[PDB]
Amino acid sequence: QFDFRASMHMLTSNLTFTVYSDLLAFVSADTVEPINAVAFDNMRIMNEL
Amino acid sequence: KKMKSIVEDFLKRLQIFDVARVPDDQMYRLRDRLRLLPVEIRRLDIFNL
Repeated sequence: QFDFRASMHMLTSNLTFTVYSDLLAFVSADTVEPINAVAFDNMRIMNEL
Repeated sequence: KKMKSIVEDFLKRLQIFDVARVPDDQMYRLRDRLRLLPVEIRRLDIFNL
């Protein structure tokens, strides 16, 4: 049978957040001009120029 | 500065060589064994000025 005392409850949550699914559109992304691209050793790959 | 243009012009101005049939690696190997040579004293004094 229905008892109001064992059935009333205060539920708690947040207010107005926003989930983000992509997580990598927030990274602005550029590159060195590829004639100046270097390796791990900071020497230029494609030395040949 | 990619130095294929200098050695390509170098084989242009020699009036014998079919320069469109000499590909990259020979042009760049002429670059490799051409900058081992000392500059003529005229153009060396010009570059010093």
